[PDB]
Amino acid sequence: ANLNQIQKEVSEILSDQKSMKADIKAILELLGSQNPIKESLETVAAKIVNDLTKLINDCPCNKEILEALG
Amino acid sequence: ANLNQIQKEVSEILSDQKSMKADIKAILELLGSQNPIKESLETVAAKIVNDLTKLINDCPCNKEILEALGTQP
Amino acid sequence: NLNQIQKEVSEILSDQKSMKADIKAILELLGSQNPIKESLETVAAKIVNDLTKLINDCPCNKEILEALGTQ
Amino acid sequence: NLNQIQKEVSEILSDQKSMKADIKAILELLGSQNPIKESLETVAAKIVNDLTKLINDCPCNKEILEAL
Ligand SMILES: [Cl-]
Repeated sequence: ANLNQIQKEVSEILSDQKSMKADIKAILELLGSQNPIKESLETVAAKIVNDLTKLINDCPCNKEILEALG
Repeated sequence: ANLNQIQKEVSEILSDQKSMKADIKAILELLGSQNPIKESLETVAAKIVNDLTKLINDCPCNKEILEALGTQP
Repeated sequence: NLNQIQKEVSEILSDQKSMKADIKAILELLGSQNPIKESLETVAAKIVNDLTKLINDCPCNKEILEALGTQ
Repeated sequence: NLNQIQKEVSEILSDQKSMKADIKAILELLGSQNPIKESLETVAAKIVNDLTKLINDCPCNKEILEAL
């Protein structure tokens, strides 16, 4: 009765992993499918500053003052 | 040395692995909950640029200058 | 034959041990940081507030008022 | 029964060695990276500093002073 209990639990351990392996794979396929943070942050920061480096050179506030200056 | 000890050992492995399976599941259900960084950035970066666009297009500094020019803003 | 089974089984255990410690480390790392949406909001707010303060503080106006004839 | 068990045990041990190495690597990866809140502070300060460069420069004064 001893050996069978060991046989049962051993079979269960070995089975148990295969769904554990499926999960570890999913975590590695998930980590290696996203972009790095520093590359992502540069690209969006560079977009914020570009969009604003343009509107500030746009000089929206020049009009009304040039209206009064004629 | 003996089958009795092996049995405790085997049971202990089994138990701990069960715990580990659940703990691994959690890691996955928590890297999975974390939604795209590349999508979260774009939405916030739009909100930053929108706000500061509203401010600039308000021309806060014209009031002082139009005052000197004798014209209402 | 129970010697070899005992040696393997101890080595399975000893490894689960180190495995355990790593999952713990992974769960601590992930579990201990602000949601991505939360951390991006405080930074964004930081930026706007840092830039509003400068803009509202009207830096370029004195050069104009000087040229206009004021001071 | 016994040789059966000795084989599943070898199989558990070997299959686990690969799991433990992948787990170590998951950790390796979440280490290679510096905290998200830590990298956002740095990229934020350059965003403001360089628009600070732009605004303090007064790109909109040239057109006003030309009328004065
Ligand atoms: Cl992450």
